Amino acid sequence: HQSDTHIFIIMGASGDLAKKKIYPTIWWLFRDGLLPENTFIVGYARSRLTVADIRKQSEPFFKATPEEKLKLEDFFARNSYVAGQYDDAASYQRLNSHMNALHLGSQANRLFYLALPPTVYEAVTKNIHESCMSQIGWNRIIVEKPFGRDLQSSDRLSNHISSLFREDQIYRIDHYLGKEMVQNLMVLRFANRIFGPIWNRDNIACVILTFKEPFGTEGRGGYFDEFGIIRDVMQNHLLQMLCLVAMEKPASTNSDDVRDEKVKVLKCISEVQANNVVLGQYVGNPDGEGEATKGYLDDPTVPRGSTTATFAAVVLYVENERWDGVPFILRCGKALNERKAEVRLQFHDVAGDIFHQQCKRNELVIRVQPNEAVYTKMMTKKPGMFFNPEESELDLTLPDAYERLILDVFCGSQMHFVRSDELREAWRIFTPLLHQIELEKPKPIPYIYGSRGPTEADELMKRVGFQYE
Amino acid sequence: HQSDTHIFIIMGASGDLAKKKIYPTIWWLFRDGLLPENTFIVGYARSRLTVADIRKQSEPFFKATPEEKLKLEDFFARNSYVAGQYDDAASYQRLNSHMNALHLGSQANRLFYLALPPTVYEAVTKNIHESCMSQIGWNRIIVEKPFGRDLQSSDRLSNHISSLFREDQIYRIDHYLGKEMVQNLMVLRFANRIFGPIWNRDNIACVILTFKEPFGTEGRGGYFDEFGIIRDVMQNHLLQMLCLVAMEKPASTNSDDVRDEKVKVLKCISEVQANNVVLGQYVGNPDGEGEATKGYLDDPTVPRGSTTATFAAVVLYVENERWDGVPFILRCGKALNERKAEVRLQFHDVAGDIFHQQCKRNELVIRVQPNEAVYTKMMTKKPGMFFNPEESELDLTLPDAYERLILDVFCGSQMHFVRSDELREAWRIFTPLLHQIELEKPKPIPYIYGSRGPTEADELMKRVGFQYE
Repeated sequence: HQSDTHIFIIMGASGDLAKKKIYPTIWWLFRDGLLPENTFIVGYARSRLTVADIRKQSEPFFKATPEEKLKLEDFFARNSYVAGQYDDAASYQRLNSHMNALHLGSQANRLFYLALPPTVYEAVTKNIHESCMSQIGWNRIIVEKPFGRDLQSSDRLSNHISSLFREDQIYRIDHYLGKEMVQNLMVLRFANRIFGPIWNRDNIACVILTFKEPFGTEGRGGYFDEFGIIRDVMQNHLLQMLCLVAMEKPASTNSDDVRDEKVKVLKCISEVQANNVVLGQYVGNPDGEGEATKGYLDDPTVPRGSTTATFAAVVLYVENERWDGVPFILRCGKALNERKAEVRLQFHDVAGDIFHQQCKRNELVIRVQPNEAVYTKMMTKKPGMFFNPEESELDLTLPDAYERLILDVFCGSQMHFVRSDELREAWRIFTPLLHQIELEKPKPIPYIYGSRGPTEADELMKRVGFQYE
Repeated sequence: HQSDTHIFIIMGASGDLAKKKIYPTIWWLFRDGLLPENTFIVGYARSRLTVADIRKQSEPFFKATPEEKLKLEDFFARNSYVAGQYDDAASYQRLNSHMNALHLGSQANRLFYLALPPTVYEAVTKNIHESCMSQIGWNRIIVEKPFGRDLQSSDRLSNHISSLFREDQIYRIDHYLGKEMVQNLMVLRFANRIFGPIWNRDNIACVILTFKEPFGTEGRGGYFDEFGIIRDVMQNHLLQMLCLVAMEKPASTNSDDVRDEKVKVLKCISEVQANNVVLGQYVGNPDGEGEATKGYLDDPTVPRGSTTATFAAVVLYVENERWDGVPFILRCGKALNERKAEVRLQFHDVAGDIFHQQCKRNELVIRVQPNEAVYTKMMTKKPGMFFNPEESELDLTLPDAYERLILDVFCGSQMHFVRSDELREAWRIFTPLLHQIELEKPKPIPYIYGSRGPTEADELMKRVGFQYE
């Protein structure tokens, strides 16, 4: 994918999401030439702007340097902007004409990016499929989360998008996915007989899937209330972790095979009520800071009396022979004590204790971020004149995660993007939970800003059987 | 064992073995005070000497400094010497009287050290049992290798020693044993479900037990001939490695249980034929600088036309449910390429190769010496944009081995010393082969001083199933 021209159409160029994360990401990719050499960027938005205005409002987040001002002005040499509405065939045809009025725009692999408001996904995708299809190269679409709110809405959206594009063209992206050691966990799991056969019900006691954040929801508090942590990260990213941990032997490790194993695991998950769900929400930190002094409900853009949770702890199980009866854990949140993303595989104790109850349950952490590291906290003898062992952390282990994911979109690798049927089954899993949520509006348990999360989650892992040192 | 007085009776104080290795070892242990505070040394030999003569003849090897000259003279302040023959009750009673004429010599735990020549073991042990027994404290002895030559001689000698002392008062020592990395193998085997359940026939492909020595037998070539590498290191040290690796369901880590499981494993191995044997012997190096210019047969003290081997590779296959049908490899020798003592636990390949045959058989090396270190050469993905793994050496990891074994003899820990019945069964499984050896005088295959050993050993590893990459 380094020869044929590509177009990275950023719908919503004036959008805050674009200007804050997408344009700086493609700048990072373009200063180092990770995108293909003949890469075009064609923004699009309602507001009538220009390339100079884009420069003026986006340079500070690009944070370029006088050393590579030349590379910067080459980066804007590939840029362009188109003005139009989101539901009008006239402006859509104008966008198509502008795209075709480039270096083989029709031949260019139009890699659409939907950074536009969530309320229009249906209409924008319908217009894109009707008018903005190039019949030469692949036309992938990047749909940003979330993909509906409950089972019925998600099914309708998925069926519409399936009737428009095929799954080879739909790319459901997840920003938080590391893709660096979510990829290394696969190698560790498959290329070992040390971890291979003990990847079953008898040996691995449980799996803890954690994704914490150090910052709250300052400013953009009006986007999280309608959605909730479950639909934001818990149902997409934590299920991605759970599926890539619980998947059976793919036997060909391709994207389709791994997603099919994900579908098999998910189809092997029974219904989940509130009995395996815990919710939590944060409030003002008494030891305040520049942004910690105000809680979630202190954000003026958040509607008063909103029961949207920012912490979700759920336990899943897989009803197949390899994973029969063995538990899995999902934990996440925002504004927690410290940024982290780990997958702790706690193994069973060896049947028959001989070190006088000193045997600690062997672990295997995959700390996706920050300071990426994989380590097995196995236990070995301490040097000296003794015999007793000590639990020791044994380390076993570069574009950023988001630009790596965009590069994977360019390459065509759909390993880490949820499938239509995978999403359908995933929503089927939590349909009772989501219906209860939208019916009764459950009240999450308050927790302190920058804490470790509600104690009910740790109690949930304890009920599962997870052992905390 | 820091209050009651101890005596380290070095029979053969004028002996070369004593003056070269035992007295410097107890000096190393005494400058740091690892012997009990009220420890005594009472040598003994045919030739008449004195403490000053011992000082003059043994000072240079202590490699001490004038700063610790005070500690050295304190170390010789507790030394002693008794003159007498090895087979005379009169001199034995003189020795006993000298012992009783000390600071509670009768109460002292006489820790005898049979460093005296092998040809007299029967008579010396009989006299020691008859006369030199203190009836107050424990009276252990350290019996040095080899423990007989064939099945019948070994059985007679072991039965006599059993009739004299119980198995609590016998220590079949093995200098080469590390006592540290062997000690960590036990922990790595027991305190993990990472290695525990896969410690069976289906997962561990084979085990390689290796022990090499860069220096030959210059000068002392008249000692190795009558014994052979099998009876020197293979049948003691390499079988100790095999028992520690293979023993089933050890139970309490105590000496009794570990040695019982050693007995069970050795009862679960059948007779060794000539078909599982490789022998080798070394010759001089044209390119060598020091001793390498002369080979084993170049030693004037070696009888001409001697077929004693210095390299022996024999594989065992323990026949019980946990280890049914597995290869266990023994490799050893002298004058090899470089010092080493490793246990390479090569596991099976995962059934179903999905990384396009990039999967290398997972290993686990336990380097006993030099530079003790455990590293699992497991395979993980190297950082990059490709979904490919790399075989990476992942490290897992203080007197020396002889000091720690002497301390073990002082403490009473008999986990590292071969048992009477264990020795009987090892000689029973080597009986047909050893009788054929003594009958036909097999000719070992020549190999180069300082090489890696005869190629037939690697052929043996390949035949049993060991994979070399």
